[PDB]
Amino acid sequence: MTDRYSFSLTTFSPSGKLGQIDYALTAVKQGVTSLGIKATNGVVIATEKKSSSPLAMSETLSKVSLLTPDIGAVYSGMGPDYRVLVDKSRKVAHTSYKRIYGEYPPTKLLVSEVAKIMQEATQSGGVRPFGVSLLIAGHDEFNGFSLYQVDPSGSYFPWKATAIGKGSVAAKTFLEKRWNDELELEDAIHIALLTLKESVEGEFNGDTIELAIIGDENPDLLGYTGIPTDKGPRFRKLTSQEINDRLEAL
Amino acid sequence: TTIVGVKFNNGVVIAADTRSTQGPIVADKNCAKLHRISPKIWCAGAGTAADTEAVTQLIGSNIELHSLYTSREPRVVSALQMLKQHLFKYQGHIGAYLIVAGVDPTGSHLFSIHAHGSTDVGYYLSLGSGSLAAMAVLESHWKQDLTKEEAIKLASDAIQAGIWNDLGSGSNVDVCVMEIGKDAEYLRNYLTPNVREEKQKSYKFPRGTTAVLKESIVNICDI
Amino acid sequence: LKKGEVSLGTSIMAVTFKDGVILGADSRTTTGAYIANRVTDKLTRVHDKIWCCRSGSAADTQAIADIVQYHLELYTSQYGTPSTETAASVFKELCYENKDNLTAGIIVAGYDDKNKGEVYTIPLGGSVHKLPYAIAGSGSTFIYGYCDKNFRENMSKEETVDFIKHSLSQAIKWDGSSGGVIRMVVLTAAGVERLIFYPDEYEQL
Amino acid sequence: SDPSSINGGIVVAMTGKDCVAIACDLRLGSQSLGVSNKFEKIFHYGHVFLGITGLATDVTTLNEMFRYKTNLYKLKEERAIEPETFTQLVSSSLYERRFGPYFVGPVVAGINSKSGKPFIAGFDLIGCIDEAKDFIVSGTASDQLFGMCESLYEPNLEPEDLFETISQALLNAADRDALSGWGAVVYIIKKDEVVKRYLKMRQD
Amino acid sequence: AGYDRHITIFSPEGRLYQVEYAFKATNQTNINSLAVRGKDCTVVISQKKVPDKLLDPTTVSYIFCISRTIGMVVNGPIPDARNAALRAKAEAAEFRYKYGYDMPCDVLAKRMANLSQIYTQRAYMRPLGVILTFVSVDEELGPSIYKTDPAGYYVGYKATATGPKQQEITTNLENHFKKSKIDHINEESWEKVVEFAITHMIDALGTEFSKNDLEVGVATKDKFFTLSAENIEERLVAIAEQD
Amino acid sequence: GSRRYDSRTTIFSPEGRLYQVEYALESISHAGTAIGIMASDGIVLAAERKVTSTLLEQDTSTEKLYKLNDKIAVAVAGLTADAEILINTARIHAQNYLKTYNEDIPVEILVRRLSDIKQGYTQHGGLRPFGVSFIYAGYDDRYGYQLYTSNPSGNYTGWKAISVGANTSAAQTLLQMDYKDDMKVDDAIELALKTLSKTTDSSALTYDRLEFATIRKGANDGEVYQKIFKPQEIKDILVKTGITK
Amino acid sequence: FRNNYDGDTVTFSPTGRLFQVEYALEAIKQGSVTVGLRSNTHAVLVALKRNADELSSYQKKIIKCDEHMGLSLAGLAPDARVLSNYLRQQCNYSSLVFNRKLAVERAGHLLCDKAQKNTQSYGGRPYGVGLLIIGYDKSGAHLLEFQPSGNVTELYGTAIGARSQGAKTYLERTLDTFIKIDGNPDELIKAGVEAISQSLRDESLTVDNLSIAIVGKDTPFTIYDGEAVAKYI
Amino acid sequence: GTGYDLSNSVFSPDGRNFQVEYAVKAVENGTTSIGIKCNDGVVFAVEKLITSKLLVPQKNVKIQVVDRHIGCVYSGLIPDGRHLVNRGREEAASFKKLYKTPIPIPAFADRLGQYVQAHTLYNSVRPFGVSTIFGGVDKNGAHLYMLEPSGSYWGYKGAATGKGRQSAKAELEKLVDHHPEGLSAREAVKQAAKIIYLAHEDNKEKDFELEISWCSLSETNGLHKFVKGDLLQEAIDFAQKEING
Repeated sequence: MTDRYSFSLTTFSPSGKLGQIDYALTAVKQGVTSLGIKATNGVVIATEKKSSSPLAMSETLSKVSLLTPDIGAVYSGMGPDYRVLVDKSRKVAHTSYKRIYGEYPPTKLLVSEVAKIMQEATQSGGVRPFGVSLLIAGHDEFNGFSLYQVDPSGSYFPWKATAIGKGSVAAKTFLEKRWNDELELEDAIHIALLTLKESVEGEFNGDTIELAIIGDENPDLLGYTGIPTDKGPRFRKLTSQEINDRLEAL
Repeated sequence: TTIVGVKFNNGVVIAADTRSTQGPIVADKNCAKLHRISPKIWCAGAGTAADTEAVTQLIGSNIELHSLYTSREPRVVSALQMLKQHLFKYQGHIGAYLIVAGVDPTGSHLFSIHAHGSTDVGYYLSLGSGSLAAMAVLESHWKQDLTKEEAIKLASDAIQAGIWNDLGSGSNVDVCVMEIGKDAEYLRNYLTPNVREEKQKSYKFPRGTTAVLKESIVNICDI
Repeated sequence: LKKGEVSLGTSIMAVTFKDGVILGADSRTTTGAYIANRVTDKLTRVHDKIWCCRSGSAADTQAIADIVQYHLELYTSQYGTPSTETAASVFKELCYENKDNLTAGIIVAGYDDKNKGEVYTIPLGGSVHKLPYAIAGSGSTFIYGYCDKNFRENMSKEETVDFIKHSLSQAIKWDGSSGGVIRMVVLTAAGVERLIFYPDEYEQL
Repeated sequence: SDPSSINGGIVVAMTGKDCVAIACDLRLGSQSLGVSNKFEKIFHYGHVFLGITGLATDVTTLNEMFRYKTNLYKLKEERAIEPETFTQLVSSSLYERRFGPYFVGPVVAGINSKSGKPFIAGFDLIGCIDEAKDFIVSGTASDQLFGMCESLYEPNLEPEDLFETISQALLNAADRDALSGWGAVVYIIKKDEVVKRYLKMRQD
Repeated sequence: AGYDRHITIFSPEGRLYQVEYAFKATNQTNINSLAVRGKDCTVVISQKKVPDKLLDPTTVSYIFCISRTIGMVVNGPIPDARNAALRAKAEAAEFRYKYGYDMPCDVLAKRMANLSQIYTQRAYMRPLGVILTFVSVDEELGPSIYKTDPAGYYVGYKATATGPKQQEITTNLENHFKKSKIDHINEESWEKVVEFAITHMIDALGTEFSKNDLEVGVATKDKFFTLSAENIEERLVAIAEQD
Repeated sequence: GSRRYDSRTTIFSPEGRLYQVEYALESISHAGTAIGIMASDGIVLAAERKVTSTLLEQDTSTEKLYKLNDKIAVAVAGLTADAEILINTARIHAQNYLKTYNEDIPVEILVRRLSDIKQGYTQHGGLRPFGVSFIYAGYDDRYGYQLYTSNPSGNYTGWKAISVGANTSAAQTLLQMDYKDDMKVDDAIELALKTLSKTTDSSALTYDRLEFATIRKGANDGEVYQKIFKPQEIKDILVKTGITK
Repeated sequence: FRNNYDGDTVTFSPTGRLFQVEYALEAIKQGSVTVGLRSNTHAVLVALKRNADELSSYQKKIIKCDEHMGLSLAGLAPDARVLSNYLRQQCNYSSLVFNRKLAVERAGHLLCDKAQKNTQSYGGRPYGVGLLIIGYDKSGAHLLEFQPSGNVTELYGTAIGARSQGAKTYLERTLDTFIKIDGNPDELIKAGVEAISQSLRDESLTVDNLSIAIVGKDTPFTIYDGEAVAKYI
Repeated sequence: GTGYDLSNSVFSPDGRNFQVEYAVKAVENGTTSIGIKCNDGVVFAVEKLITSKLLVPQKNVKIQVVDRHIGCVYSGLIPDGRHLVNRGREEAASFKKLYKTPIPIPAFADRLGQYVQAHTLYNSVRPFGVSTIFGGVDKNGAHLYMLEPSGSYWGYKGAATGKGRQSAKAELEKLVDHHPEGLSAREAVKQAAKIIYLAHEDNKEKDFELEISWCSLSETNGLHKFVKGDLLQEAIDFAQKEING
């Protein structure tokens, strides 16, 4: 006889601060380096895949997930929180914008559902916030290319470049200098790889590096070369071999 | 309509005609009867227009949700089972006669589904109003050592038999080749073989016989 | 029923002999008078040693057997391997509880090594009845005399295949909702043998 | 009484070049007795026009549902809905109301204001999606109306010429009915000016 | 709130006490385990200690057969091990009916993970401390070894070990793998894989095992079986005559 | 024990205040400033965008300015995250009056539904209250322009000029002097900006540390046009009033 | 410390039992004293009823639960009502469903489960009232002791209430005598009065105080209250 | 203190919470039960303490049936023990209806097992203070299992719980080893009586009544019966020849 509990696990403090949220801000800091660059001409997201036994593999791990075909997401914070959140987020996006619509969700609108979920878990006791902050990078035809940031509270903000994970401020500061105005998507990949090189040390391989762009949708990414019937992915992960070429080219 | 599915030793062809009728009068020369579920699981549907399309989108959604969840290809047998459990709950209220086809890493497959709730596995299957005339062609000319060119060519012949002898069928024929080895080909309007119901010509209207009681203008606006 | 006319071969049996049980059926679905399927599976696996022969209406039977497959996958996993009689109970529950909307005539046929083969017949209404052999479908009535004299406790494997091969080929000959290949499933300690005989073969023998 | 033919109504839509046109009667009846010469069966939310014919109680309840859906969506996305998006929104709402006992024939009309296409699309009692762009008809006299449109209509027309077509096509189909008198309106739509022309026609 | 010693929430150090202590005791059954993959097969070798002679060994298992093809090794305390086994076996059975297809190692893994992370938030319900090693010989990707930990974390392996002598086993495995530069043993026939595994175990825990001290389960194409005592004895015998 | 995890912080104090409520009032003073000026010709809304990077974009000026309806908009002082939950429920509240009676919602009602909900959470459910204040800008033809504010205690009041956020007191003191019974929108635009410059917790003032909207009568319809000025359109206006610096 | 293990009912302590169970047990004794005795053909309960005042009067605490079944309480009146209501529903169902008069053994086990269940919550509580449940069915007369802990023992004589032991030792003496007085309503009543007096040491034995209840071989559940116990004193 | 003396809602560094530790104790303050597995059966035996002369024999027995072939005996707290068998009975009855079979002994063990595990992952649901030894004969053979407060179970050849658990197991492993398993069901009753005797020395302050039962394939024919009459008296007598403590 149980399920009578609903007293909150997130309370106000005497500085009007929120206890769990302070705790969770650390969790993000103890993560690994992930970045985003919007080139206007696309979006590039990259992270370090790292793993917790030498016998494990990080080639068979993933830290970018497809949320819907044309949108991919990445995080800094704790692995468990990220997996349950991605699943719930994938569920609402299908149900409410492809059974009520048929066009894949505009990006910002998808951000608002992820944000609502995370805040909902903060209001209500017997659940606690998710301990993670996302950069959800997408494309939509009526927005163009987009980049959003979701904070662990549930708060959002747009950015045209940002960085998260260890040495967050300093990584972001580096982007400001190396990239101004509008430059290419290609060129921004070259930059993103360098920026990710300076954060990390002791791994430099393309089997521990994952870089993906949202920047093209080919029949090759459509799974059929016939006449289109849906938009299909605009998400594309660049190969371990592909990553390796570009490190040499810095 | 006439919907068919034909197995070859390298892939599967489904095909359909795209004519929607209200009486003998042709409402639509084009509406897809071939619906995409995932890039390589295509489904043909016959019967009542509204029902086949809606069910196919619900399943279509649940399968894509599945594919992302497992980080693996979707199986044809998942789509099959979702379809069966949906018909069963609603006890026949869904009136979808479906031909579900797919290619996976497990091989090429061909099944059909009645609204009545029974599924079958076949080497070739057909459904529709053109079902009798087409299934006749397909059983006779199907052979061992079937190939791509032979499977398209047979598939054209099928739809055509149903056009000719069911005169509620007609209009363009859309074909979809799904190969295990190479990226599937949706062939919109692969044949353009029949036309619109009868016209006699029409001509300009004199303005001493068309009169206006009053008129205004107005404008579209959005805040 | 569920919706419309779905019909199957309507002649199934399971027969016991020296090594186990052989179950046989003919395979053919028709939807009205249109031949929905030449060759199908009416010999349905619900466990590796426990199969069934399905009769009644094709749709109804398929929903019900799906559910069976689900309960015994779970029974096996938690509570260990099930009896023919146990498989038979799940069938019965469904048939009885849904007699007012579905019609399912099931012969549940199983091989065990510690009680030999067992044959359990499930009525349309849902009941559990033990026999040394059963015939069901509605063409079972014309071979009732045949089956009852030429069934014997203890026979060879070749010979049981003749008895079942002879029985059903007569049923398919008088019956009009039957045809296509003959399937059999031999559940023995020699494994699971699946037998197929094609139209030309059973007619002749 | 009748399922949808208590008050009657018929609706016609046509395609042209950077214009479409959508036209309706103004009848409301109570059985075969025509009661009113005004009843507007076409509504619009911005540059998407929705005509729904059939029983008036059912056209009204739907019209308020789509107004709601569109308003709240407009508010979130900070822009209007598109013809193409609205057709999706309609299919699903209607498939939700197939199980309910509605008796409607919607037809969707608009011009895309950043893709630059005329757009018309159709819907039925069952609520199935009809992709065609030539003419789509719906209502009581839909049978007479297809016969007429299919001969009278000719592809790709300037607004003036689209007017002559739609007007006469409706007027002559309507004259073989008593459930489609009591006045009529025609709307000629471009995405930056709309002309409303009232016609003068028969009643009982 | 104001509590973290009676309920479970985020730490400000960031290392959650309940998750850490769950990492720690699991070893209260006196187990050490590994699983490796062969080219065609996946073998588990696992310790057994019998603490009484009022106990039969043959009801003592740490491998539970989920389906027909899927195996699971639980390293934990046995009331918690079994609790997970009951839940896993039904979810597997439910999936198989619904989707027409036998459950993936990774999907089982992921689903139990997401649930444990849910119980970690819950303030009225505790998380199981179980470490679950899901193995099979899938034909849609070959041999697979996927390990979960109670946190909600799971990741793919080349071979794995669990127990306090995790490091020692790790080294034995790292050495072999560096040398061949392969992430599997390519030995045709399962047999030669089981024996090799057994050698490396004898090195790590540094003791010779008996039939009643190992329990060996092997996963094969489309079928999973645990190996018997008499067979286990054949393995120990045959390596005594290589030197 | 279930109640042996409870702390009951949702109850009245020995001072008769509600702990969690008082803490929410604090929150609002650490978030940006929001100012509402109602004139009888328009309503001018500003809300202050704090922490502005150059890699934060300036193509968005809807992220604390939200249209709740096509005649009602708010400026948020608080979190994006608290607000969003209530914002969706407001928008819905709009559609209900609209569908039933076929006309625009009154402001005074719509405000009450939000406040009652805030009030609800601290009475019952064991919940936290939302840490958010809204300044409501809306129009009716029964009252002209109306301007309200609601705050974390579930108390709401009407104002004809109001400030919320950091340095509320100081802004208000300046507001009280420069206010005059006579109004125009363009006069109100100058007024807002003069004040905004003097309340910033950073030297001078720049256009990007502002978010802006005006409510004028018509500009593409008969009346009641809400225009949300984007960052660059704000930049132009800071020169126009003559606060070029 | 103390407040840990009183303030929760879904706890246990190092002794092998929670403190709340020790207090509930104490509470039975805080009841007024009542004895129960049987020879296994008839069963009698003899009970000393106290009333608060000279200006109060006696209210019932021997409860007909059926015309063949009853109970006496000792302990908490509020709780006793809750339990009595339960036993009464239970008696009724037993008659309707099985044609049974209900054995004590079956009733006790069912009362146990409910009690257990309310220690499986916060804001449920043990009853803290004990009952001597008697009835005459087909295995004869029966006397049970129910405790709100869930301990069910059938005893041939017993007592609950303050100074249980006084009657209990008298009962262990007179045992062999009473069990061979079989078939007598009047000999057993006389015994009950004699018994209850070995409990007493700070209370008076008076007509109006005392109350007798019987069920037995040829007696359906009949109570002697007030006046009608004078002739057994 | 550590906070886990009154919570089941969190993880403890002993691998298990203190309140589960407290329930184990309660098992040790009950009165001795054993279980003897045989080559054709199983034997159950229990000590019931006699304190008072008022008790009646074999109606206050702590041996309870489930079905008609499954024997359950426990040591520790009485209310927890009755609750436990009462749940087992419902779930067994559910099994019997659903699969039309008698329950397996390994199946019954799980059915209890999940219910006992469930109230250790929940703070609001009280652990069992009983250890229950159970088994019977079934269609897989005969089986003896014993279930702990933990949710721990394993298959036994002999099993014990209660005050004299140590002493009893010591005598039992010796006899079970010296024989193949404690020979046949008849032999085992005399041995069982001797264990109940030896065990009484750990309790020799109060008297006992020896109460024995069986379910044996070859000497009760698939049913559970209590062992009584001539045979029970005979067994006490046999014990009093050899042991004379």
